[PDB]
Amino acid sequence: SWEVGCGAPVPLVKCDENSPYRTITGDCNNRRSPALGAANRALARWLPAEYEDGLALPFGWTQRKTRNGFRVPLAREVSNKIVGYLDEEGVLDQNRSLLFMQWGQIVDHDLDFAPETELGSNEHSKTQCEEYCIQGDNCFPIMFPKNDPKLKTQGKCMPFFRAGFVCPTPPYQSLAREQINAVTSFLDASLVYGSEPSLASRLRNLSSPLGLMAVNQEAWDHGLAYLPFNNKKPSPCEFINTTARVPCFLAGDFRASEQILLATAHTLLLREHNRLARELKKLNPHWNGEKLYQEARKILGAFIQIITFRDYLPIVLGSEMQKWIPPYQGYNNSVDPRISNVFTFAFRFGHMEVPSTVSRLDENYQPWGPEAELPLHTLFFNTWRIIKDGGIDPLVRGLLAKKSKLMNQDKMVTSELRNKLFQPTHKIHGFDLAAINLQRCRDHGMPGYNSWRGFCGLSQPKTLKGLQTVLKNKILAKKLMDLYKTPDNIDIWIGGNAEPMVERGRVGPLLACLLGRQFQQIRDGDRFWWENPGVFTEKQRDSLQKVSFSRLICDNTHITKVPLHAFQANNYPHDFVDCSTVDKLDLSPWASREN
Ligand code: HEM
Ligand SMILES: *[C@@H]1O[C@H](CO)[C@@H](O[C@@H]2O[C@H](CO)[C@@H](O)[C@H](O)[C@H]2NC(C)=O)[C@H](O)[C@H]1NC(C)=O
Ligand SMILES: *[C@@H]1O[C@H](CO)[C@@H](O)[C@H](O)[C@H]1NC(C)=O
Ligand SMILES: *[C@@H]1O[C@H](CO)[C@@H](O)[C@H](O)[C@H]1NC(C)=O
Ligand SMILES: *[C@@H]1O[C@H](CO)[C@@H](O)[C@H](O)[C@H]1NC(C)=O
Ligand SMILES: [Ca+2]
Repeated sequence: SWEVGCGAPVPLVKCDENSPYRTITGDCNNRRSPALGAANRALARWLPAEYEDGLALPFGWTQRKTRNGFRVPLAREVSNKIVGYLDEEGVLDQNRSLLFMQWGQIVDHDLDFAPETELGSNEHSKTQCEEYCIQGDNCFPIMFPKNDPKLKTQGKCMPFFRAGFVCPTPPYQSLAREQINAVTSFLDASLVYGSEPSLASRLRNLSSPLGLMAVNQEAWDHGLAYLPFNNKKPSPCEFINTTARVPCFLAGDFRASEQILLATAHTLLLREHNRLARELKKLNPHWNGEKLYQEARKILGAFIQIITFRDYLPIVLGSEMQKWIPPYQGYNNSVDPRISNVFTFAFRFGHMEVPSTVSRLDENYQPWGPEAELPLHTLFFNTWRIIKDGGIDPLVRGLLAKKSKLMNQDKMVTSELRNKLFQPTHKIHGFDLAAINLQRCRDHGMPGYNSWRGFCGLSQPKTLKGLQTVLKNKILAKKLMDLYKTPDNIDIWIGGNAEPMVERGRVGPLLACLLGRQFQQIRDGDRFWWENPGVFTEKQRDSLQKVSFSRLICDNTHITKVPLHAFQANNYPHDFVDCSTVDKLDLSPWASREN
């Protein structure tokens, strides 16, 4: 066994039993073991961590040491050989809107974050890793293979630092290293409100007693709000353009400004919250600040649950959706709602769905201006193209009228992310999201592909012919084999994503199984699930049953023409209808008859 509960960083676990609202930290959801699904605790291990030394080291740390008799391939070599492609033609998913990709990143953020090791204060370590590419302690550089273009213009490696782990920040033994999930495992709208009280309050507007979320005072969007700027220096949003000097936004989740479209979706959320607190004020004028905030927060987290589970998940899982997420049967206190470590990798499937460009569209959904279509890499940490360039309404149109990239066996990840990714405190648009993912798998001591195949009640190929038959691809199988030398060594991220898509779905069997379980666990282990009897009133539930993303757009943007089904591909003007004919969220069921 292990020390039953290592817990030096998490002390305070005091719970109010009457409380009708979720805590910001996730704590007190589970009564028998409150810390389940709470921010700042270890990610769950569905299977024992697999580490080079069986403690904290990652495979590929010691050159001599092999995994199952073979050396594991360099993350970047796998990337170049398998992940990359040149031709962006015929790569768009015909039946998925770009919103599909976007919602997947939103939901993912709400659920898990495993941030890097924070051990360098007035230290050159972030630069000693980057400048001289020397692996040590938390620094775990992604080295370039022999034939690599980036070797010629960038250096010997790409900087990479290991993720944070519970108890000691830098040293520990002998139990296996466990990474931290810095957000709440629950689909609770954390990304809008925060997972810490320190952040939660800063995000709030406590000046007025209207329970509104703090907005921007330096800029507006045709009378509509923008999230507040985060005034911390240095900002990468200012670094990308030093002339525009527009900093990153401040949201409930740290990563909000990574790409313009996510920041965009973050802006749509804050608005719907403020819009909700204003309607509650009008029907319940006796309700105070905190109460207006909490009830609005309660409704938004319910909205994210319905969209994700009713509209989003069935089109990710497709045929495999009932097999894993059968109709709700109520809260089950024995269900672990913690995000597992492997899900933070299973969910990365979304990377394949990211297209190489983003567009801006006018009322007739036509190119908005001369540069309307821009390359994705010019949008990493770019908040200025929203403030100084037309607001969100044009971007929210792109999201409805354009397509997500379709995952493709010979075209998995676009170069915008493969070669051109920007990372804070590193200057260049010259990083690789694919290499990073694979590096992270090893950093998190991930079990190989077959361990996971076995875990899901699926076959475990040991030959080239076996792998060919599972992937339904000769050449993909051969490249993987030549690199890994065995399936048993294939990193889960590239292994799960290499499998053909399930019928009516956008992922393979292995991912549909992993994604499948996790989502059902976060629905069943949630005491505050919107459908759990007693959370909302019988009537409130009938009002919430009508929410839509279309409605979220109409309610919080000046667009008046939207599809009925926001995630499927939709063309203008045919697939578009007026906002007038769209179900509204009636808030009458929230009337507080106190007298
Ligand atoms: C830029 C990036 C994106 C869009 C242009 C993007 C998009 C997605 C989608 C669509 C996802 C799911 C449907 C998704 C999931 C997860 N991501 Fe990814 N993402 C961009 C960039 C990054 C970067 C950089 C990281 C950090 C990777 C690391 O190991 O350091 C990243 C991570 C993740 C992630 C793991 C979250 C966690 O638990 O830490 C997903 C589950 N994304 N992204
Ligand atoms: C930096 O941001 C500035 C300011 O928004 C961008 O400047 C503008 O872009 C074009 C000119 O090419 C004009 O439409 C705007 O009027 C410009 N504004 C100003 C103040 O010059 C500039 O293009 C951005 N630069 C980079 C490298 O991203
Ligand atoms: C598109 O997806 C929807 C589900 O989101 C489905 O009902 C429809 O049949 C699909 N269209 C095609 C051509 O497969
Ligand atoms: C707080 O709310 C008041 C009243 O609506 C508003 O005037 C003020 O601008 C808000 N402050 C912030 C920082 O959002
Ligand atoms: C509750 O979870 C337990 C443990 O996973 C499971 O055995 C049981 O079937 C669940 N209860 C219901 C009503 O589904
Ligand atoms: Ca959460």
